[PDB]
Amino acid sequence: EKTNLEIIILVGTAVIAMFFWLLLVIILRTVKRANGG
Amino acid sequence: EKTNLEIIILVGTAVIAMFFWLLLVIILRTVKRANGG
Repeated sequence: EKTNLEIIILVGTAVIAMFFWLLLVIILRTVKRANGG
Repeated sequence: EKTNLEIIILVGTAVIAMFFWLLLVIILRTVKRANGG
């Protein structure tokens, strides 16, 4: 159903968003570490 | 309403997801460029 899908999607979108956030931090971390020396 | 929200959220989540994707690529691009020399 439409609703059932709306909820399901949100769950999948929420998890994916959390990952990108964490992954993005780690990436910027290693990159910022090299900039220093 | 619930539905109205479900749709709205999706739109916002879709856009944010597209950004992270592109931004992630650019980041890995500059990082991969340095790895080479």
